[PDB]
Amino acid sequence: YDPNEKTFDKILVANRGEIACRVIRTCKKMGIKTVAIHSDVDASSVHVKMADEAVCVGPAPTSKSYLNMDAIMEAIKKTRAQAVHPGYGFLSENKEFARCLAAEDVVFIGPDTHAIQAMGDKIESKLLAKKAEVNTIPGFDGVVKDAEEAVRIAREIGYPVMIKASAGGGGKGMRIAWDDEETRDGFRLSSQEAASSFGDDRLLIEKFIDNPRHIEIQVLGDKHGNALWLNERECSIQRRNQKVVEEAPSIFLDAETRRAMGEQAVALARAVKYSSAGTVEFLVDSKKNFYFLEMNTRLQVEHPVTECITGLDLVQEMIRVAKGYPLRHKQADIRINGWAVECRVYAEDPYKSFGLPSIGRLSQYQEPLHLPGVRVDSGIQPGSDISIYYDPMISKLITYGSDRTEALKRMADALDNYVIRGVTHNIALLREVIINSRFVKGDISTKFLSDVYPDGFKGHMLTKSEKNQLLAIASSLFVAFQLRAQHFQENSRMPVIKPDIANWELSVKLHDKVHTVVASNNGSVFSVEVDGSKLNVTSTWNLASPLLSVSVDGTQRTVQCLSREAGGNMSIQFLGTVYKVNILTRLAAELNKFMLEKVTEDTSSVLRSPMPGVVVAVSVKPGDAVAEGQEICVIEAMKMQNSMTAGKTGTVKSVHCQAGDTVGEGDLLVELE
Amino acid sequence: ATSVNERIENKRRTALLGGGQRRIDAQHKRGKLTARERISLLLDPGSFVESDMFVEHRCADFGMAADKNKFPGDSVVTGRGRINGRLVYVFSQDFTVFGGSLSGAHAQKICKIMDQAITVGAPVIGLNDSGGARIQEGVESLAGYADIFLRNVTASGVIPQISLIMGPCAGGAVYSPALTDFTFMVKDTSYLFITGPDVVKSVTNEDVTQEELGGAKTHTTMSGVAHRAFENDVDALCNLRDFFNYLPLSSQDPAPVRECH
Amino acid sequence: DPSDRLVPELDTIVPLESTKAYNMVDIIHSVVDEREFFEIMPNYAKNIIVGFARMNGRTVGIVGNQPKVASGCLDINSSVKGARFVRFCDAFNIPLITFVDVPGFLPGTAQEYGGIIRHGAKLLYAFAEATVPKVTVITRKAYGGAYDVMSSKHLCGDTNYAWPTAEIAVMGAKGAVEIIFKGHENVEAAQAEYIEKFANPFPAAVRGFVDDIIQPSSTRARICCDLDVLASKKVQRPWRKHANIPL
Ligand SMILES: CCC(=O)SCCNC(=O)CCNC(=O)[C@H](O)C(C)(C)COP(=O)(O)OP(=O)(O)OC[C@H]1O[C@@H](n2cnc3c(N)ncnc32)[C@H](O)[C@@H]1OP(=O)(O)O
Ligand SMILES: Nc1ncnc2c1ncn2[C@@H]1O[C@H](COP(=O)(O)OP(=O)(O)NP(=O)(O)O)[C@@H](O)[C@H]1O
Ligand SMILES: *C(=O)CCCC[C@@H]1SC[C@@H]2NC(=O)N[C@@H]21
Ligand SMILES: [Mg+2]
Repeated sequence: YDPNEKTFDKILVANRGEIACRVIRTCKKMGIKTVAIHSDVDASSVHVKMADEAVCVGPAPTSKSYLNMDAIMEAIKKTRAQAVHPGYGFLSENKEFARCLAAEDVVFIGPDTHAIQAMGDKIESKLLAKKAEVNTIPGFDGVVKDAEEAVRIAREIGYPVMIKASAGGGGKGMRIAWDDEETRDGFRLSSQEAASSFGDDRLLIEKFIDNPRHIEIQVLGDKHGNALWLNERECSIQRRNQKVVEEAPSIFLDAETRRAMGEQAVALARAVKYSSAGTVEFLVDSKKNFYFLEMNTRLQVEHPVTECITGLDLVQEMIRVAKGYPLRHKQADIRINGWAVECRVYAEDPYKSFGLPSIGRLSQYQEPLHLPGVRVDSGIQPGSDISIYYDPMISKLITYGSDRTEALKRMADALDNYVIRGVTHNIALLREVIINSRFVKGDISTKFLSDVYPDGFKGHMLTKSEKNQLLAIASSLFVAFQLRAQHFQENSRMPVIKPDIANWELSVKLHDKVHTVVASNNGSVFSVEVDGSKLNVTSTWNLASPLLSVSVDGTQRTVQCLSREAGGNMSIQFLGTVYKVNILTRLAAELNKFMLEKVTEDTSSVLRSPMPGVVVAVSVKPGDAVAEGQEICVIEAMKMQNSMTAGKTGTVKSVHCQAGDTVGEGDLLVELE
Repeated sequence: ATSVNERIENKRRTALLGGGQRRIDAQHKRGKLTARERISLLLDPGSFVESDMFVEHRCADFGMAADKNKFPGDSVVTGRGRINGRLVYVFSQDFTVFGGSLSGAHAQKICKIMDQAITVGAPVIGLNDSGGARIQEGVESLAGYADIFLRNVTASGVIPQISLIMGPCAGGAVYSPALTDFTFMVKDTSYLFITGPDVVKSVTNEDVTQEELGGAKTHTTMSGVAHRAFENDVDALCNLRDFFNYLPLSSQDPAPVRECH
Repeated sequence: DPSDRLVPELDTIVPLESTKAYNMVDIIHSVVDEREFFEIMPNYAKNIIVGFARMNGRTVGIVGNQPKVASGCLDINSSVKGARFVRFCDAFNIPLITFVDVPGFLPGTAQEYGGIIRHGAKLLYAFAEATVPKVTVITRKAYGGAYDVMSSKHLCGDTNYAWPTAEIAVMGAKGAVEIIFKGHENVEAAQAEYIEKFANPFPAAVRGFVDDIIQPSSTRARICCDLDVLASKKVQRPWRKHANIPL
């Protein structure tokens, strides 16, 4: 961070959220004035108040605010900015924006137009890579135009077939059909899908690699003909073709394979004349054979995890290269230093399709910055909002250590000590994945989430000892609240006569089971008997702090109390998962068997929306009869479209959703018998 | 030679004439009197003592600094007098001076009258006909209403309070009569409502005019705000005199006793 | 639970544009101890919220407006709902905390025929009569006599604060322009200048009607200290058997 070297003086960040804050911090440390754009709903964002100056660019929708080239150009002209950093997403891989910026005067921090155009389509990329002597996926060049040609290709390429929609993509437009009938029907429906999405309708045929691993080599280049590969990354934990958990070094690769992959990536970068930061992605089979697949011509979302093991600052290198200075490192000087793990914290419900977007306003937000070896990249502060127009990503959590086990343990602790109140997040999934036996062993692949949970994510299955620990902690907390309720000030007119209860007998209801608990208090230590088992719980018993650290049988545990009500219901976050428990006194439990159950008039037959957003397409009309397994309507929200499934047979009495309507979460849509 | 004596006569003749002869003629054409003769008919002859007749407002916004917006007394006449030999304090608003809209000096005069009454222990009678709070003051009118409400609440249960609505009372001025013991109406000329019919047009979009919106019939038949209604002003004031002849001066005194047959 | 805990969640809860509504219950939960609140009549007259909470361990009563329902306008039901609670709290030496966001009273013919004046008088008297310590915070709006009804400085109030987003006037700008600048028949510049000069909490501050203009994040720490100072407040009133409720 030497400020003696001259660099730009005013940089405009044409993005929002975490990457905007990260770039602003990097420029602020390096001594460059900043400019931040925003929308009407982003007027109170973290990055807006973190940077000097601000320029509103339009309304809420992304089509008019962050994809509006004209507004960005007007803002750049007005603010007299000298350089622009697009970040990732939006106008970061759009060649028109780069062309316009290069045309007027402005320096665009990133690759030139030629590289973006070359690495833009899935056809020219493969030919260029093959010309660059880089291993590629077996297949047939040239867009398929008829089903007969597709199946003709299919015989020679092998029965497993991957048919892919050229251009667009970004996590959509892929299908794996192998049968000839499947081939033709997939061809037709993928053609119409491409027409609906982007309309080019060009399709390619290639061999489908089975049981793959996704390995990303980070490359860095300059304008003087130098290139470096900054080790590798292993990103195999995905749902909806998007990564959640990333690991800095690859436990599956040795030195020779790593060097081979790095040299091939550098050769490809030299072939395309790359002059910025980028990544090259490979698919690796079980036999340690790697095939080239895509090259991102921009900064990567999971970049910081490769900075921990290398010690470089990528955003600074990009800026220095954009100015024109050559690289100040050599390939021999890049080394692996420790181990690192990165997790992405989203605003989504992990119990529905491994994540379903949700909205809200944050009431409490605290990060575990005091824990050792923990780094947080967040664009969120208390009081922030989550809109239906942008990616629901909340934070990125990075941990580093001297080896895999230390990093994983620190990551688990940091996930335990992370406070979000106001929305629904996927911390339970992130914490339960990093303790899975297969993940710790190192045997993972792209479909890791699709076979560990065949029926879907249900939560953390707790064993007998952990169940006893949870019951003891809940009973101790309940008794602590009861004890705290009895402390009044002196009255001097009617003295308070404290009861002298020695043992508290409680009935604890969890899931569909009832346990008997006996609790005794001896100061700051609770002795708990759960069905014969004996445990001791000690803590400072601070009932106001969001985080509660206790010690059960010497083991240190961290729990959170999400909610509490006088009837006895409690919500406790424990080892990442939220458990709902009902605690009653034994006498009250005896008298609760005389209470009539409140009839609930909800047994299927309701198709209420599981997510908020805007419904655009409805496939049924009132008065029709539906069957099992077909979608009813599609709702688009937060860069995502979702269609609810079926499974019961009935007649649709009425439909409460039409095209273009706005629907909140849990609102009824389709009523049927 | 000093003109400090002709100034007194000019100020007095301006105060006795309100805001001009045209406004007095307009008031008479509507069937309404002015404040001073209501005071004269209400009290015993030769017993009225006026106070604070030389008090002026202090606004310096929207052009009131000119003399054309300069009126002595500030649309209120306050004093003390005797009814059948018993003491009482009286205040009335003048509709000729900015439509009786209350300002700092108006509220100050009412507050001084109420403070004297609560200090000595005499009832309070108010003759209300005002258009509400004058806008161009700003928050001082709100402060004046709040002070009047506070003194009304403080004196409740100590000395009796009576009110006659003799004209259109709208806005926040309708709450002082609601905080007193008794409320009376004059038919065909008195109104009481929170907002005018135009706001009803704007928000509810339903057909209604002022008479059934806030007339004496509405408040004496289906609203329960007013207590009685009177045919005209002279009969209303005579009935108020007769009614005041019934009740004591303070809660520390026993119920009045008269000669019987 | 420390009494000086900061609440940065409230720094942007109030939207800039006046047409949108927010939830006062969020502010109440953010301010009170342990975010615990016992609400009275939660499903009746939902345009006003009253309840019991604890501040630094001492029981307090909370009254506030709900801009989510009917834009915070007062009516017949909410007046009685607030008045009864305020009278009870005053009777048993329980301090009061008020959050003010009110545009005025609900207009219409049903409200007028129902006797809105009597119930407005109920609420006004209930606030004026109280002798317990009372603290008021103005969030967005305070228009007309309703601002007088909501325990202003002038009803023997103890401490009054206003957030930087607050604004106090007799009514909205359009009404003032149409009632003052009638002859000029040009409301283009008049409305702009009026909203620039008076649509802000400074006219009340310069006359001393509000004690301070405070940042929302320090609201709670401001209230607690006040409750430490006003706990020994005593006032004397003229003797009477009882007063005359507008019942
Ligand atoms: C805090 C509580 C509030 O917000 S009160 C806001 C004021 N609300 C209103 O509806 C306006 C008040 N005026 C009225 O309602 C009507 O004029 C009432 C009282 C019904 C009288 O009926 P009408 O015969 O048509 O009026 P008018 O033509 O005789 O007007 C005579 C002069 O009186 C004036 N006046 C009246 N009220 C106010 C007021 N609150 N502030 C300042 N001035 C007021 C009018 O400006 C009018 O002026 P001018 O002498 O004709 O030039
Ligand atoms: N021959 C193949 N065999 C198996 N999986 C494949 C194959 N080709 C692509 N994939 C899958 O493609 C997924 C990654 O998406 P990718 O094709 O690289 O670009 P994208 O989905 O459009 N989004 P992005 O890479 O972020 O720009 C991997 O998880 C693979 O499972
Ligand atoms: C739109 O408003 C969301 C910002 C764009 C997100 C981009 S897209 C590709 C990268 N993958 C990911 O999850 N975020 C990045
Ligand atoms: Mg990819």
